[PDB]
Amino acid sequence: ASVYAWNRKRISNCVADYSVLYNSASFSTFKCYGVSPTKLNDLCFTNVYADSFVIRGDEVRQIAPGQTGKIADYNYKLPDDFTGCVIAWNSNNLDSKVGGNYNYLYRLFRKSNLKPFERDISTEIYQAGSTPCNGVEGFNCYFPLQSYGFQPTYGVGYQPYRVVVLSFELLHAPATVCGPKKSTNLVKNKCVNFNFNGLTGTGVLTESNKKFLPFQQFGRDIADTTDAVRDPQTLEILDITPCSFGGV
Amino acid sequence: STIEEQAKTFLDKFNHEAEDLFYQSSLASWNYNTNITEENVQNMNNAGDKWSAFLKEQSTLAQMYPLQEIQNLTVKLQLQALQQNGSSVLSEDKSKRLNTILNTMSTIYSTGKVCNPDNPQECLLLEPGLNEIMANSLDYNERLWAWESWRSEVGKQLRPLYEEYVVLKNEMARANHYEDYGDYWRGDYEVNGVDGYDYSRGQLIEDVEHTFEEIKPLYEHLHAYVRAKLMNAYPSYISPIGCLPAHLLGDMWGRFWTNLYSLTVPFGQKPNIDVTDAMVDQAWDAQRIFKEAEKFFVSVGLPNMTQGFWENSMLTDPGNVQKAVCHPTAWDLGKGDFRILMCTKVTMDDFLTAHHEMGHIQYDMAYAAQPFLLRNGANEGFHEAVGEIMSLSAATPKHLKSIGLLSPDFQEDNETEINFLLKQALTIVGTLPFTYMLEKWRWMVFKGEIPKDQWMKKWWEMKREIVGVVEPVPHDETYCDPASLFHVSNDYSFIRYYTRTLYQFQFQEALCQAAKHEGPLHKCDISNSTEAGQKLFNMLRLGKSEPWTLALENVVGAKNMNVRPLLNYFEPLFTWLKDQNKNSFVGWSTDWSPYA
Ligand SMILES: *[C@@H]1O[C@H](CO)[C@@H](O)[C@H](O)[C@H]1NC(C)=O
Ligand SMILES: *[C@@H]1O[C@H](CO)[C@@H](O)[C@H](O)[C@H]1NC(C)=O
Ligand SMILES: *[C@@H]1O[C@H](CO)[C@@H](O)[C@H](O)[C@H]1NC(C)=O
Ligand SMILES: *[C@@H]1O[C@H](CO)[C@@H](O)[C@H](O)[C@H]1NC(C)=O
Ligand SMILES: *[C@@H]1O[C@H](CO)[C@@H](O)[C@H](O)[C@H]1NC(C)=O
Repeated sequence: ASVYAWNRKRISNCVADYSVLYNSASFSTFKCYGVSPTKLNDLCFTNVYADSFVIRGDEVRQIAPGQTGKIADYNYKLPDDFTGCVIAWNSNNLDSKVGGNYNYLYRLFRKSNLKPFERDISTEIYQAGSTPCNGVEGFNCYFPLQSYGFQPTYGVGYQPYRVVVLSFELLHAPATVCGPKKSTNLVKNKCVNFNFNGLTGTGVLTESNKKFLPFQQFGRDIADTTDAVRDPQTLEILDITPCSFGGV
Repeated sequence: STIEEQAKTFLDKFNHEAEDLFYQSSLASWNYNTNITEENVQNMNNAGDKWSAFLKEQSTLAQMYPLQEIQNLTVKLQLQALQQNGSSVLSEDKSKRLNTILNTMSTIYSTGKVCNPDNPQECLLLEPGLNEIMANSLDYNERLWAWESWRSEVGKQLRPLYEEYVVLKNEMARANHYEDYGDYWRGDYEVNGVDGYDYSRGQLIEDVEHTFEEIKPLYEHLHAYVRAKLMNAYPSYISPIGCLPAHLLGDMWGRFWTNLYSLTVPFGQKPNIDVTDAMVDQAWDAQRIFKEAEKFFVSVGLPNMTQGFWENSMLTDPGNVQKAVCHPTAWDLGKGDFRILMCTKVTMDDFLTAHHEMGHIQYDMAYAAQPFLLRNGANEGFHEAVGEIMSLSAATPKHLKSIGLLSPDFQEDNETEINFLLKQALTIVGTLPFTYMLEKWRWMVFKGEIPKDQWMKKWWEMKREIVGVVEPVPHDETYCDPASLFHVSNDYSFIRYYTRTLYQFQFQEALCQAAKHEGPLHKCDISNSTEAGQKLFNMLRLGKSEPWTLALENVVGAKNMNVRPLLNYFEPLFTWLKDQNKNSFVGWSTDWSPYA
């Protein structure tokens, strides 16, 4: 999308791999302002909002908290308390046209600054004087949207950069977007420290003859100790025998 | 609600639309110049007419915002260049007549031939033709024949056209509130609205004369030495006391005396500084030339060139059918698009010209953050002197031993520096009297001090007074001899080459004072000193956003044009010429002694 009409995509109920995005070397700019990639792998968030637009290379620095400029005032305002990531890469091989790609617009004139994450696709004629516009173009009445040129022979700083901004947030709601869980291999018949779906402990994990019902995951004895469990990777039942400590 | 915010919105809109249309126009001009095709000529004409119509419409719209109520000086600088009506203040038929006169003078200048009277069988144009016979030939009669033939043909074909061009340009400048068209030409050096740093446009004709009265002894000694040496090749044609004939000056017009060096060399038995044999024995290429020049620029601390410069420039003749205009031109298309169009071969002259054009490109890069009206030189001399800084610095033996090109045991004795300073004198201080003479003559013609029936009489006397050159045969007003030059016949201001030749020695002196060079100025190298590059880049990045007096004072500490760095550059040469001219007639009186 163009930056005056930036696309916003709501992301929820899924597992997100930010490590492929960070490890991709094609991104010319990867700035995160309240998180880390390991933190992104270890923080669960309720909502992820993907804002996508095309700007120039010079306009990439304006996508930040506390910045000022034609994009940051009149097109896309980021709040000062932003917790998210800004990802930018050069798109000269796709967006640029040899005759000029005039299809990517941006808002040059507006009466007031934007509130954070506001969008305004209105084509209202900017009245810069006391003389009324009455819709028509005049000597002080300008059309607010202007076209980027985006030719492939432009220098860096005028070349088209696709920018995706991810906004993460925690609300008074159950959080569901959370990073890739790295499960290791399963080792049986040894006293190991097990961590099964957030249930941790120490024990010997052996094969079990207890046939669980499909909705049940863990097993408890009379004394409310976890002695049976289901492996989440392969649906098999394992007994947890305590490690064989004794008196000497 | 105020004039400031309306003017700023108008300037933002004009900057964006003008950058777009100027990039289209410059791309069309580039596509025409690197590849002559009639479709490319039509595209270039269409883009130029679109930019001209757009600039005329925004000049019409810019008159509604008055300059008297604007307090911001940058808005004043951006709006004075828009509110100038230019040639559109005239009627449509007069503007059409002036444009038709300009195009027909350009076409008749371009299409001149050197075909002999009573021998019309074959001839060439000026560039393969007249340049060789006037620059390289040692004969008197064929040089005189070619000179008289070309001046006669251009004089009869352009004397009405140039007279009407003078009348229409005078009416244009008097309609545009200037005194004359020379006063319009001096509006590039005008500074107003700044206290202390202001510079009247009538002060330029005082400063140029004030600097030429201290140039003139050195030029008198150089002219005396050239006149004494040129009698060896022309024994009976040149008098020992009188002035030089016009056609022997190593050029068509005597603008550059640089081809007279082989006739006037002081010490021919010394080895030369010509590195072309070692440059072709090391198997250099144009990419190697530009890479070593870019290494020279990054040694000074200026940023290196973009990948678009390397992937888009035309550094070699493209091929068989892709003809190109082989003149060296640096292109700033805007929006980060810098490129060089220059046909190259392995030559020290092409090496120095590559340094010159990359100096122009670096100066275009430095003010790229400025708005569109202010992306130009501080005056018309700055943009050509910034390349000549690189041309002076890249010719030094210290730089030619830094890149390993010159032999390391080449000894910089007295003679091998005197015969280099003489070549630099014939290139640089040889063009100052011709430039000042021609622009003084044009200012008196456009002012109206010279009537039409006294143009040539006043010109040759002025040539006798200033340049010290007599005519080969007496001419009258049937000819128009100065208009045969490229710049005057195509409406180009030509005093840009005078201030360039002074500013290049001021900046280099400042940048040799910054680089802590202990030795002489002609042996100074700008390289390897980042503190000189910061001093230069603090001025190159301003553009037209600041007065040229302040941008000059930021470098040299003086807010006016000055001539002392040029004099103390040539000080060993000046002492050698003063010790050489013990018995020769130094200087001249105006005379017809060599020929009546
Ligand atoms: C999970 O992946 C394992 C890997 O072997 C596969 O066998 C199994 O079918 C998948 N699904 C479930 C529900 O376990
Ligand atoms: C130069 O112009 C000719 C004329 O048609 C064309 O065939 C050729 O492709 C052009 N070359 C370039 C590099 O544009
Ligand atoms: C002109 O206005 C701009 C923006 O308002 C400001 O940054 C600049 O300093 C002003 N220039 C002068 C000379 O007041
Ligand atoms: C310009 O110099 C920088 C600094 O080392 C370098 O990273 C960059 O690759 C250079 N650009 C080119 C085109 O060589
Ligand atoms: C600049 O410094 C480099 C690094 O020491 C050196 O190789 C080069 O010769 C120097 N150039 C000059 C002109 O001193």
